[PDB]
Amino acid sequence: GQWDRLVLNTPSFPSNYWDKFVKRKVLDKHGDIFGRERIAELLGMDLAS
Amino acid sequence: CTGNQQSLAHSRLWDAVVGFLHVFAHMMMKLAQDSSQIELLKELLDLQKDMVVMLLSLLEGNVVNGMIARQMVDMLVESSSNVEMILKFFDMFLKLKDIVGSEAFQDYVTDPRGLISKKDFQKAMDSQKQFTGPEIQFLLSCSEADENEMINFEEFANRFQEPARDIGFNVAVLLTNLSEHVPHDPRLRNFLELAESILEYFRPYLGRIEIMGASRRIERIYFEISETNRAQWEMPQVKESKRQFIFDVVNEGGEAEKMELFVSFCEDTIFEMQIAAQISEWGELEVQRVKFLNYLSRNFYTLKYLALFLAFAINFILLFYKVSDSPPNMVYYFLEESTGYMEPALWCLSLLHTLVAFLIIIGYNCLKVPLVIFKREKELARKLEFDGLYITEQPDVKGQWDRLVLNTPSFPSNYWDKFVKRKVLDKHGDIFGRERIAELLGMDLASLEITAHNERTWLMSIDVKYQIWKFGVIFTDNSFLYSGWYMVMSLLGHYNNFFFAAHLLDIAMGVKTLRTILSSVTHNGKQLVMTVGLLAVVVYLYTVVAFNFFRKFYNKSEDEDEPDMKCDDMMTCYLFHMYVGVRAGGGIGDEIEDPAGDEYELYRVVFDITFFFFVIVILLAIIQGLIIDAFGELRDQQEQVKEDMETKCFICGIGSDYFDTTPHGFETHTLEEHNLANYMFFLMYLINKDETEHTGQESYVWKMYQERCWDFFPAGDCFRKQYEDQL
Amino acid sequence: MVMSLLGHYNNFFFAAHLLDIAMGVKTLRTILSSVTHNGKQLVMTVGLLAVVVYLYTVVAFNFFRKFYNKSEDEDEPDMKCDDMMTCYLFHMYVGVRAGGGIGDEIEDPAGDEYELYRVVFDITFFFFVIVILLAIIQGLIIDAFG
Amino acid sequence: ELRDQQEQVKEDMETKCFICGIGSDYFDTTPHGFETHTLEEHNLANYM
Ligand SMILES: CNC(=O)c1cc(C#N)cc(C)c1NC(=O)c1cc(Cn2nnc(C(F)(F)F)n2)nn1-c1ncccc1Cl
Ligand SMILES: CNC(=O)c1cc(C#N)cc(C)c1NC(=O)c1cc(Cn2nnc(C(F)(F)F)n2)nn1-c1ncccc1Cl
Ligand SMILES: Nc1ncnc2c1ncn2[C@@H]1O[C@H](COP(=O)(O)OP(=O)(O)OP(=O)(O)O)[C@@H](O)[C@H]1O
Ligand SMILES: Nc1ncnc2c1ncn2[C@@H]1O[C@H](COP(=O)(O)OP(=O)(O)OP(=O)(O)O)[C@@H](O)[C@H]1O
Ligand SMILES: Cn1c(=O)c2c(ncn2C)n(C)c1=O
Ligand SMILES: [Ca+2]
Ligand SMILES: [Zn+2]
Ligand SMILES: [Zn+2]
Repeated sequence: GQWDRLVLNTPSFPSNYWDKFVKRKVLDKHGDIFGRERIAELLGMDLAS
Repeated sequence: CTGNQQSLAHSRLWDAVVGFLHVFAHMMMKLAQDSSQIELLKELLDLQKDMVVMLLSLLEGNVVNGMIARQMVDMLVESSSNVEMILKFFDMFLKLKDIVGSEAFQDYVTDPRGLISKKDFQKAMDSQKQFTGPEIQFLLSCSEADENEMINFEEFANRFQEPARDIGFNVAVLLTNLSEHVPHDPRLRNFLELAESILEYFRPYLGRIEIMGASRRIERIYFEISETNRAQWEMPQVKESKRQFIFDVVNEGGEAEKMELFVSFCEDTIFEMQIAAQISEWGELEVQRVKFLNYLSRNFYTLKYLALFLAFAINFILLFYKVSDSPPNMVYYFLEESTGYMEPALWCLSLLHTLVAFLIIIGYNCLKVPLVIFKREKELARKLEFDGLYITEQPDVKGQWDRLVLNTPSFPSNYWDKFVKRKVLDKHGDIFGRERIAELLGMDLASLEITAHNERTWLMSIDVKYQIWKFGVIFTDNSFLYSGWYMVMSLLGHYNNFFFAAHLLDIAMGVKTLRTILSSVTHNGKQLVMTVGLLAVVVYLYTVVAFNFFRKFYNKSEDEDEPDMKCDDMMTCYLFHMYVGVRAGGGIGDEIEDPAGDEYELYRVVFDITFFFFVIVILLAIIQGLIIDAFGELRDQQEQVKEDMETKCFICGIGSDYFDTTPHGFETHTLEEHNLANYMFFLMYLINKDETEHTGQESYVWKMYQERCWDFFPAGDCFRKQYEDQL
Repeated sequence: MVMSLLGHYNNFFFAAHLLDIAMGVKTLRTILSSVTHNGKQLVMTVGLLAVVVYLYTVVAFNFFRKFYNKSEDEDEPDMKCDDMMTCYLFHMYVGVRAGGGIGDEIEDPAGDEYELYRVVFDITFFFFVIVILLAIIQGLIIDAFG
Repeated sequence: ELRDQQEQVKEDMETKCFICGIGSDYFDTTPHGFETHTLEEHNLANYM
């Protein structure tokens, strides 16, 4: 897990996977319990707004 | 008793309860709006705690689908709109503590005093999307204004939590009892999701259990588990006893004592949890002695690594002694290639290990001795005052040495029962002379001291024979004897520094596999001593054939005159044969002479080849065989246990089969229904009540425990059968 | 790949590319996996087997030392139990490997001096190191394979 | 093997009736069931 922290902010993280919307999945699922500006900075979603 | 529970099921008692349900949902939500109203509201919660326990005791002796259960649920839905208002009050005042624990609102306050602003904390609850619009003004009205900038979220969290603690657990019991009792009620399915937060805050503190009493029916029994009972259960010093207790019960213990050992193990755990709670963090003196023994016991398992790494360190340095004819008779000096203070380093390392071994010997005497002495004294007291060990029959070296404890006044003084003297006296003082058995027990003022309690520094005290008896029984513990050998050789290590080489063997005595090899050498080696006894007889019958006949052959004549003989004195030749015979690979022939001189040759050649086959290729293999196979079995028994515990209930008598015809069936049967741990916990609850608060089953299991009959354990079912179908 | 390029430094390092034979053909991999899997539980046996030879090498250093000698000829009297760091070694170079335990590589306890004790020192070596321990080890491997 | 046959017997006699044809199963669904079946009902000694 500790080595895989560096992949949470590349834009081509799921790029060798069939699902590409897993960023919006956990954002729209957990963006209300925490600050959705924080978890977007955890994921690096550019132009999230 | 059904005859009351039928009459209560036919009055207007529900219509009494419905009126109590309507006054409860409205009194709180009015009384929650002041600080000067809180004295009254604690009384109200304790009232409805006592109301729902009447509902629970009404719902005992309950069948899975019975009309008492069905009259319970529609009365809850005839009283819907208020019972969610009490449910939402529990639901809102529980997430309030979990929300305020988040840092998003500690960032929303900028006051260093902590006095969070009201509208600031209003938008804080508006930021999270779990509460509602009317909730925050209900919470703002619940808050103190204090110039509209101070709600003090810390005290506001726990103010309405501790008085609401037991009742919020208790209402979750009744909801989860009925939902587990009757299936297919969507109103209950509406209820359970409406009260989800009070379930998960009160699922870890809850415990379930299933006993079978009251004319062949198993039923779910429920209870409270404290934070304190679960805190000192998940300790490794408790857990190490549990892993051993798993082993020696399912391996060599039969199905009969497996409950009797279990409650003994359960009785074993309460003592050591008590003694771990005892040590939990001129005049004077007491303070120093207490603080010292606490720190020593606290280390113990961490202290022992220091002893081992010191024995490695001194021994590695000690692997440099050299002998010379002339000192720089013969002297044993040290090499010291670098660090010419390396001999002073060894000298310091020796002291430190002997003190550390002393600090282990003393710490063992406050995390062992009370457990083994309690275990003997309880076993003796129960097995006496029940079977009559020392009054009806007579003995065993465990019994013969324990005769000296029958007359100390502080015999049960490291046990919870202290009235076991009056127990067996009032039970057996009529069959024999009660003046005699009192003299057997030494009850001073047996005619006088009983009625006085009715109507109304030499080692600190002055103890004697009970300490001598304690010192004998602790000296008899195999693990104390080992640690005493380790201490003994440490001080003997100051006579000659090389004796610290014996402290190296501790490596074999701890690390599992190693202990398995030595236990293999010992266990089957008791049956092996007859093989090496037979192997002596063999070499011996060989050493006579030679003494008599072939002797000219057996000779080590170095040169002419020098003709060392071997088969002249037998006492030697048997020896010779055992010094070169058994060890040579080529049996014996190798160490003698070619049967060139036909004289007997054929016979001589038969004498060797027979040696071979027998001693070197057969016997000397059987021996290896024994050891290897012993090791193998050892490894196999360890295996077994594992499988077994992963293929049976350990509480009821059904494997992972009936409980397997369903997704993660077994687990659910273990982690919720039958958790050996549960059957334990249950007991400290039982133990810590008052006997006047025990329910029906709670007094029923207690009074069967207090005479040690064990028929309340299920042994054949688990609702999955008694009710199998209907569910 | 690494050893292939290292094979251009000295052509003999292509001898290490032969071991690929063991790494593919089922049975072979089973033997090496047996040496590795139970061999994690085995390192404590050879850790125990070190402690054994070591407790033997002190009994000698102190007492029987006159016996341990390889004096080729008169003056030439190579000694073995003078410097311990060596004798533990000696014992591990001829002791564990000789079939006849240790006695084979020293001298007859002719001089009764301690003899009985000397004879007990060897026969105990035998049983322990050569006939018990050195078999347990084999045992581990064989059973793992099994 | 020798050592294993000696084992066997033991188990067997501690897992069957030796008189009727039922192991410690039907006679196991009850506290100390087997024993009672042996020491009172089916005691080889009795049949003697
Ligand atoms: C023998 N048992 C004993 O209780 C014992 C009694 C006395 C006395 N008086 C003194 C010591 C040193 C004891 N020994 C251990 O206490 C012990 C030994 C090992 C195995 N050993 N082999 N290899 C390895 C290692 F090198 F890898 F560390 N360790 N573990 N172990 C261990 N267990 C739990 C906690 C801490 C330890 Cl240190
Ligand atoms: C080790 N595993 C590897 O993947 C491997 C990795 C690298 C790299 N970089 C290089 C090589 C050569 C590798 N080796 C094999 O690839 C291989 C070895 C064997 C067993 N070996 N033993 N005896 C026999 C024989 F002599 F009878 F042929 N073969 N089979 N085998 C095999 N398997 C499937 C397809 C083809 C083969 Cl050649
Ligand atoms: N009533 C039971 N039925 C079946 N198996 C059980 C039962 N109780 C305990 N076990 C088994 O024994 C274990 C319980 O304690 P154990 O120490 O053996 O392992 P663990 O609980 O899973 O891990 P740990 O206790 O170290 O966190 C379970 O993992 C489970 O495999
Ligand atoms: N009908 C039976 N069913 C099951 N087991 C039996 C039966 N009869 C005898 N046994 C077993 O064999 C034993 C009977 O005699 P055995 O000599 O083998 O041991 P023991 O009777 O318990 O001890 P001892 O006879 O020496 O006092 C019982 O212990 C019991 O284990
Ligand atoms: C007070 N007390 C008991 O009452 C008890 C017990 N074990 C069983 N019981 C009943 N222990 C350890 C105990 O301390
Ligand atoms: Ca009562
Ligand atoms: Zn079960
Ligand atoms: Zn039968």
